[PDB]
Amino acid sequence: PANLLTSLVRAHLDSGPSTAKLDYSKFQELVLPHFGKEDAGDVQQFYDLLSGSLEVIRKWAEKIPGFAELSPADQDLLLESAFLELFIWRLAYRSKPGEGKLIFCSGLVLHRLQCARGFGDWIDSILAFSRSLHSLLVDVPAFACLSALVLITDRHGLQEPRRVEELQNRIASCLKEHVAAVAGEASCLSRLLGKLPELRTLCTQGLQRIFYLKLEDLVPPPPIIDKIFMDTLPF
Repeated sequence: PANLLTSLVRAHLDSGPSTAKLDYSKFQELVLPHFGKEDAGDVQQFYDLLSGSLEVIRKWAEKIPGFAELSPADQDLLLESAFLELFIWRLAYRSKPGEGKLIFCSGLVLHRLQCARGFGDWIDSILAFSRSLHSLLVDVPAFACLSALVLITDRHGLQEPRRVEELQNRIASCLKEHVAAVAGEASCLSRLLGKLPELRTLCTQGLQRIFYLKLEDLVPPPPIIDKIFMDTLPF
């Protein structure tokens, strides 16, 4: 319901670090001028940061009611298709863009300039989207619904597209009820939903970055990221 909202909230909160579990031991407030542009260590870091979210997102998804009742092929295709978008959406919400501070799902905290060489300019686009999301003051329950809506969505190749749309609709209406219960019986809802296409567009820049890095080939992508990259190219 109801129970659906609670389940979604609980899945969200169990998929990320507690405040008390944040790790600042690598964090730098003042980042020294760096002599270089990307090297192998910056590329490896970028791929390690993406990889650190694969298992987390998969376990979160399996707690969404109904997700495990989709065909196994539909589940995998939804997860592959949404992976960058989910990695970015959850990062944007967890991070503190007013301090240039990125907070990863392990609890690792890095300043912008500490991972900018790996991410490239995409990191600035990500912090701009994070500042925009933060201004909206999205509460945890609405966020927990939106995340699920990022994943459970139409994609090309689904075996049971209507069943994906039915589940999406359940989640969308759970969100809409919640937003009325906090604002009762337009603007706010359409503003939450409007972040989803923005997110997808932002993630085109992630695919661009991975293409560039594979072209440069200092460090190849790990196999699961590479598969997600190749499977989500529509050509």
